[PDB]
Amino acid sequence: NYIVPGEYRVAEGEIEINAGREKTTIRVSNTGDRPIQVGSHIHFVEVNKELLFDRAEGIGRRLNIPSGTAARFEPGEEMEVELTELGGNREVFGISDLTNGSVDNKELILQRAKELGYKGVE
Amino acid sequence: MKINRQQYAESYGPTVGDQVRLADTDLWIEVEKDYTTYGDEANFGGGKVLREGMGENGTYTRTENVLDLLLTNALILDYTGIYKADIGVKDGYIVGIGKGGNPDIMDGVTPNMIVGTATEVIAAEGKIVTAGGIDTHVHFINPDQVDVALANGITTLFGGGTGPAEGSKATTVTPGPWNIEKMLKSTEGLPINVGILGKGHGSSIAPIMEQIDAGAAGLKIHEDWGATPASIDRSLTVADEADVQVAIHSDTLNEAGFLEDTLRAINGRVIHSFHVEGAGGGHAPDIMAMAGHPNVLPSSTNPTRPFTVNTIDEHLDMLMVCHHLKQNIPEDVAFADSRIRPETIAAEDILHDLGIISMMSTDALAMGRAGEMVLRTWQTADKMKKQRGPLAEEKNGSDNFRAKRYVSKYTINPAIAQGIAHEVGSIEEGKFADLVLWEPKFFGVKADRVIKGGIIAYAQIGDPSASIPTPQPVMGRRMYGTVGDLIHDTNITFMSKSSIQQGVPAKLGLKRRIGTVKNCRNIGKKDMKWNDVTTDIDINPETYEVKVDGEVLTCEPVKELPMAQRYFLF
Amino acid sequence: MKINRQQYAESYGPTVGDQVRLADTDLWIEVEKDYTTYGDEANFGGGKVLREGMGENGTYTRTENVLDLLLTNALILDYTGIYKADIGVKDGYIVGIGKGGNPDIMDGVTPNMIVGTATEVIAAEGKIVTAGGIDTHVHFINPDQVDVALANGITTLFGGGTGPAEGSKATTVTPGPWNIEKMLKSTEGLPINVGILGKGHGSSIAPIMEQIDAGAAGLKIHEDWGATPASIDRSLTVADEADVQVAIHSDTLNEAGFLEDTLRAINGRVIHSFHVEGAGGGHAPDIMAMAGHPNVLPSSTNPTRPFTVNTIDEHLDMLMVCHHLKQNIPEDVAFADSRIRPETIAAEDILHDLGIISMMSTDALAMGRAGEMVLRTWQTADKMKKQRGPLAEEKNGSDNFRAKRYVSKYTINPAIAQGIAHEVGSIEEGKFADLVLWEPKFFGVKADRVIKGGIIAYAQIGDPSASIPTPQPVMGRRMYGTVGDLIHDTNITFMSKSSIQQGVPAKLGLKRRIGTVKNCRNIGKKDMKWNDVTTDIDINPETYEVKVDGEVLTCEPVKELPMAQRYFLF
Amino acid sequence: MHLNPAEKEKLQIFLASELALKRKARGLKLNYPEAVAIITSFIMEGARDGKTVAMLMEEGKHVLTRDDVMEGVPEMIDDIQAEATFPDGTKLVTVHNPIS
Amino acid sequence: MHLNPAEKEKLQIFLASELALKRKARGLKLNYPEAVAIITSFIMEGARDGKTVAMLMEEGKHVLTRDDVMEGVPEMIDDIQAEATFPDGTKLVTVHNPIS
Amino acid sequence: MHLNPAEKEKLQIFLASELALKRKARGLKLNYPEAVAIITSFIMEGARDGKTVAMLMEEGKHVLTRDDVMEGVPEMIDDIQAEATFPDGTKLVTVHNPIS
Ligand code: NI
Ligand code: NI
Ligand code: NI
Ligand code: NI
Ligand SMILES: [O-]
Ligand SMILES: [O-]
Repeated sequence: NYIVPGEYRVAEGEIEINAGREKTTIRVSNTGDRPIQVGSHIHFVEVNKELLFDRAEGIGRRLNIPSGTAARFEPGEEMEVELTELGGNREVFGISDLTNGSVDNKELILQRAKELGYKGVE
Repeated sequence: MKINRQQYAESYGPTVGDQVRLADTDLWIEVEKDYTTYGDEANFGGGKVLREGMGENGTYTRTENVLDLLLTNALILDYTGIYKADIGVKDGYIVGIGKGGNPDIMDGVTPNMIVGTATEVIAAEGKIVTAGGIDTHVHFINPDQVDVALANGITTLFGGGTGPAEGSKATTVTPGPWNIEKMLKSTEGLPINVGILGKGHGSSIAPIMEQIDAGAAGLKIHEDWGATPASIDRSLTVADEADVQVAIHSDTLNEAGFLEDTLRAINGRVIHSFHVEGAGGGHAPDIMAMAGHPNVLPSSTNPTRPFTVNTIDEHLDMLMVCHHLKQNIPEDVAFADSRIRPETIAAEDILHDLGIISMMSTDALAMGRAGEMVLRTWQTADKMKKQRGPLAEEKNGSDNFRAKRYVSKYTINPAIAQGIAHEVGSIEEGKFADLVLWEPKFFGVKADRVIKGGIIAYAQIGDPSASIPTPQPVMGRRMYGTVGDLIHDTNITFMSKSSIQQGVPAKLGLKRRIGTVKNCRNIGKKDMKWNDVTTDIDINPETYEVKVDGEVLTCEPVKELPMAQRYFLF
Repeated sequence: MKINRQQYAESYGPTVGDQVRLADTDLWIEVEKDYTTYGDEANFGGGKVLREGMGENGTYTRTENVLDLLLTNALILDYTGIYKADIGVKDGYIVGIGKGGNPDIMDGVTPNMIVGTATEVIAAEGKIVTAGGIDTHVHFINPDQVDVALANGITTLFGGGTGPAEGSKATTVTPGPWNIEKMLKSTEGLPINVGILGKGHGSSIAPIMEQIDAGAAGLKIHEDWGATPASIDRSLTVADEADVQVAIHSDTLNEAGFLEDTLRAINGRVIHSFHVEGAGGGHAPDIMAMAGHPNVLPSSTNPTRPFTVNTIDEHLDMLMVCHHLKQNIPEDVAFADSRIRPETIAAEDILHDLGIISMMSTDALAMGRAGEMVLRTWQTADKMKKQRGPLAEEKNGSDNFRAKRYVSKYTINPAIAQGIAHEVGSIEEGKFADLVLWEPKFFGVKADRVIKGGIIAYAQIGDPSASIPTPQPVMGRRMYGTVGDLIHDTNITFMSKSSIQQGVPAKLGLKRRIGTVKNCRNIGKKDMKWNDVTTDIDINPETYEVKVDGEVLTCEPVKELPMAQRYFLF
Repeated sequence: MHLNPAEKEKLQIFLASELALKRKARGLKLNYPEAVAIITSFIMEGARDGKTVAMLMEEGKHVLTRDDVMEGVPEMIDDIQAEATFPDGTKLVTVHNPIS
Repeated sequence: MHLNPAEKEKLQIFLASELALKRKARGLKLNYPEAVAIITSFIMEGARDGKTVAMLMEEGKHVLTRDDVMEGVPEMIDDIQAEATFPDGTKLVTVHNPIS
Repeated sequence: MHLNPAEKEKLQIFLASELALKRKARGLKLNYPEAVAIITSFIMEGARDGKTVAMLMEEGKHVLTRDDVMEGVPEMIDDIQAEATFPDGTKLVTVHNPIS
């Protein structure tokens, strides 16, 4: 009974994030010479052009990491990340202007990604 | 992927089942429910969620379900519950309590809580958020009293006075049309919500009523103006016509009657009984019996709260010196001894705990402390837990029931009593965005940020010359909501329906938001949230012993309180 | 009769060829020219020249070429020159720079600088007079920040915020129509010129544009709201339509692109690059390469200015604690190390000296000091003189070239960037009379008197109870220009053309002078006075080495600065 | 520190008391504001020490005597009041006729 | 003197620190604002002495220990920040967990 | 106490002087505001002691010497002025070139 003012007594257990959504693991390479850090809620297909990965597998997805955290890629670094599915209406607007609509429009997203030089489009 | 609960609470504030200590008290509040979707929590900053195309929507204009302000991850403590939610504000009002963000990509977004281009963000993770305090016993004596109130989380002052005039130093009264008009004008410069009470004294209706038509929000009956059967009766006749509240400080001296005579004059009509314990004033020794009646809305003032080892010595001396009473005049000693009573002060602690006294208030600068209504509410709850134990209705080891009973006493209940709970007094959708953020370590002691009408008015913040706002000295300061013309939009002048219909605001050039006082005459004790108990209170005329349900109500004074010497520099 | 030069300078201030040390720096300014007629100098007091029938004209009404205010014998330091003149003010504007007095009896009187019955006098002999500082990176967090700015000679604050909300604590943003309206109202009570930036974030035009129509004067793109290609593009499309400036704090994380991606989104359009060195924010590690481009108006914020032995330790720790970064999380350490770089901070000193970074600013209360923009400008110039020598373009042993290059960085250049240089930013005929008098011993440290719209707003002055104004304690105090309704006429709210055309001032009840933002979209680096250099800046991604014209830009940090411990009590 | 308005104000009393005590130490008879400041600061420091209201009502009458103050000062001071945070929260102390 | 707003404000910190040091000298465990004031004033006086930011980050952790303050005060103070004029101009010092 | 505005303000001078004297006691050469504060407070305490205006004009020139202050401070201070309540009411003291 030492008193820490305002202290918490948290309950037992763990909090599962993004429960019930499909998860996907992919390899991603920072082919650039400057570091890239990617936040939890950016539409993954729209990240920095110099990140090389299968861009199709980023469509409709974001990093499966706690809200407000980020994954870091040092220059030249390749690592695996885990993605979860976007929710809500599953639409994206703005960011890199690759989607501007439903994430279901895969062919159109990839065509834009390819024309603008986002790495990893077939 | 899973996050352990300690880490989760550190990042986003506590979630369901987690408990938080209130300051350095023994009181624990438990999160009852959480509106979030785990993994889509809102947060703001570098690489955080509330960014364009992500948790911030880049499509919608302000009118299209977008907020002006989102408070993220608040732990709400309110009569309505103790729970985790985002709070959305628009046009100065609370418009949504739920989950904010971007429906493009997030699950569970409350449909009118879109974060858009128009949206400001306040991070409330790890804070407790309450409604602004509603103080209904304010003497307007010294304008420096406003910051004192804001610093302890008070956002509405109801009372009266013209500054340090003797009438105002004794009574919460702004008397007559002209003094009322002058103080409505003064109010334009006070960064807090205000309602003004007229003098509830007269034997003809017209002298009283003309105060209401001039812009008063209510009346005060005070013994120092003659708390006679006639003044009581005429004031309540006025109030019943005008739909405003009447507060009473009854005839301590029993000059024109005893308590039963005052109750007969009241005649079943609604009335707010101030400092009902009676040290602050009222029929000696039994005024506190008022608190058992169904037509009485009973409040305490704060210097008796709670009962401590210095209380009696402090009050006996204060009473003598302030009334110019002499220690060698037996009538003066007898009067003091009849008015300052350990028996009724001790019982007042327990009556609060039992929900028989519904409200707290200050009695600022007359016999109470402008900045200690919230402070002393929680010291009382803490003392009662230590002496009486967890209330029977508690579970999970939390003090949630007691915390909702006690937070009601200075938020929603005064607002209901005054006829202003349509605008203020609780964190509910559709009410004005008067919100207080508290660090739990300072809960009930020093507010972190006080939001008035959706803009920060007051904050504990540091050196204005620094690279960042947290370097010393950290002190209470007025923020932009108080500056220039924004003081008009962030605060409410509460006024009678008749004064508003008669165009008093336009006549005087008032630019503040105007609030209407209403629905004060067909409430009772049963309308006091969590504090609705009616009962026969017996006060023994010889011993001053208080009984409820045949049982004497007594407790001991304490030598030490929490929320005291750990916090204050003086 | 002849006067020796020492005596002359003591009586009337310095004249042609004379030099003056700036504070306790090694920087000397030389009087380039003098508008006086020797023997007919204006001066005021007992038996002095400005008396009726003598140097004061007794014939002419105010309208007939008579001044409201004459500043006698000023040493002007301005982008336009370093020279001696009388300064004449009328209707709150500078109307004449030349020679004031009475054409009845004096030679060389500038025809609209008659001293008449209507004319007030300020003695500026022995003072340096500059334009008021223009700070274009202000976070509105704490209203106490205004006096801090005035005390160091700042007269215009451009930026954003709603007080100590997290959005405002991170970003110079007042988001959306409602927050903008509220802060325009607040501004009515702030004794300084103000322009407000909206949120430069969105993927549709309308949510952004509606901020401009509501009364914003510009936009801020900030990474904390998502400094994405889309937000950049839409903001600049808005700006090009509305004729306002856009400021950017780019994507430090390189999340959606590297610097070249941000430049491609900009697409040759005009933009103001904030804290271009990058410690304050931006693409790691190479953001400072922005400063070489012809469409970029580059500013520094002040805590990196200039590079000292405590700079790196201070900034690394500040960054970690303010971002809740942990010393034991390698990603957090890597991020900090990528952002706080001695190589780019050292090079920033030299880029200022070379005229490649055009502007200074504060970053007040977010990562910069409200009252140190002017201070640190001159500490930088002083350090550069010590380390690099007199610039090649200097002569006579003076530092005039460097002084005009550096005074431009916080006067005329921010004003040009923001589209407000028609009103403020220099001592020229036809501009608003925002003037700062400095004792040379306090130059750039503590302003003597700050004139706003032709009335003193702020002064270092003593005991108000004394027989005279100079007894202790001498401290910074608000003067009559700040009091009552005069605060409206002495200060400017800068607003978009569209908000002015749509009647926003009348709608909100704004009584301040309204200034129009214009001519921001067809300027570039070439328009920055004395700081117009474009070049290829290379930043080595491995070593963070900065090269310009194939040469590494490096300098050492200093252990001591002038304008520091000699002056300040803390 | 999180100073509230009263804490800020009451620093002034301590400061005035320190000033007054310096003046007393170099042999000056104290004036009206000096005397009030010394006794007031004494009360607030006593509360901080954990004394009772009753103890401070007694002690405050013996902090300064007639011969510490100028002619007339004892009769100018009818009572001195201060509020401070005791272990049991804020309380009011009134010291009646502190200087006999 | 030409005091600016910050200089005026920061006099308050020194004053509170002096008050706190008096209280510590008569044997009181210090409270939250007392402790913050002592450590803050220490930082600003160190800058005036010409110490480095790095020196003050170290020293500020050893100005007060657990046994100088009331129960809970160490855990209430996560860090103390002050700006002061060093020989090389204003700098920010943050002292992390000053009281272990 | 019934403090008026000037009394409130002038407490600040005493406080700054105390701060400055502490700094001098630990061996620092004093800066411009420190020096002004010490000399100003000296004047006001002298008035309180009952010295004459003429005495204080003399004494104020010998409170600090060159070797007590930083380079340039003597030449920055042309004169220091203070008003204080002498036995014969408020008077103005000006000390010319206080530090030679
Ligand atoms: Ni009463
Ligand atoms: Ni009362
Ligand atoms: Ni920035
Ligand atoms: Ni900024
Ligand atoms: O009362
Ligand atoms: O910034």
